[PDB]
Amino acid sequence: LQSTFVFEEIGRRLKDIGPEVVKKVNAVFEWHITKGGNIGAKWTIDLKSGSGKVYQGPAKGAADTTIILSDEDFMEVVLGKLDPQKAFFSGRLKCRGNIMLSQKLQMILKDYAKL
Repeated sequence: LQSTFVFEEIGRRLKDIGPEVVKKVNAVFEWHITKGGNIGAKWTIDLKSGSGKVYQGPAKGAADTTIILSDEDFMEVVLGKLDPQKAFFSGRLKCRGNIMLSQKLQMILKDYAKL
């Protein structure tokens, strides 16, 4: 899965900027990455305590938001070739739980990308 490279890099960036992202976001994000409709991976991005964590599988607890899309679409969002808002409104990006926590996440990771 191309998206794996991406979650690992997030995990690595948290080892530095973890605490400031936790304070801004305070929430747990679960991901379901598909290949051909079959889920190929589940990742959790915890941003609730400490530096945050990135691990594989579902949330140890309740996820505040569960995001579902294909590996390939995940990559287009990361690479800026696809607006995640447009993807959501076209139905290629599914989003369960606290929907406005995901734009809260988006904005804040966008910020630390410009470093």
